[PDB]
Amino acid sequence: VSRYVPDMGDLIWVDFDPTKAGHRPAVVLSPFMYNNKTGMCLCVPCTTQSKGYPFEVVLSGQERDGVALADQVKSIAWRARGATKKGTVAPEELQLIKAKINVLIG
Amino acid sequence: VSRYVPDMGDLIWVDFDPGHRPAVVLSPFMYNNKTGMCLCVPCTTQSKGYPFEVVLSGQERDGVALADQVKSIAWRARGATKKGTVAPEELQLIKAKINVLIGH
Repeated sequence: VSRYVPDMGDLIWVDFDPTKAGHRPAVVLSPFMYNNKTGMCLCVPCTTQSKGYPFEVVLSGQERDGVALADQVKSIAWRARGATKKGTVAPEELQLIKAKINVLIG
Repeated sequence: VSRYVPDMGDLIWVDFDPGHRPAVVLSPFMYNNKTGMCLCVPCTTQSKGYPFEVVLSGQERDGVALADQVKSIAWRARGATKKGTVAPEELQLIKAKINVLIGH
């Protein structure tokens, strides 16, 4: 058996805290090579409701949407937090998340 | 009295749980001020040769920023204080290494 290792663009389900909620969707930004070597990935958390916040990026589903919070970049231990794969975002969704991060940090 | 609010390039001392550590601020004052959050990368005193290290050179002591370990933190809630400021070239190298990881 080989462990699922997140690649860039994956939408994962990952525990964001042992003390409660114990999971949330996140969009992985870093590439497989890095994620596999380090056991870490850069990702942004997702929520279900959009508030019109400027750094929101809509994750568009067949019947229902989600929202990635592009300013809330997190470096996390995806292996230690039991990341599993929920799906994959569109190329343009990943691109927009990165473009918004770029607006914020030099 | 008014609170210190981090600007881009600031080296801050901030509680990292569960506690305090230095971090380099990457996001602009306006964002940090409006949100109470900032994007930063943690620092350590000892370089280990990790590929995403960026050496920070100071008057007395040195250390490294871990450029891959970008994180969004509640700086105001974690009691951030100012330790100093990184050189433009140091900030640029940190951003360059992030872009290698998370660039288009």
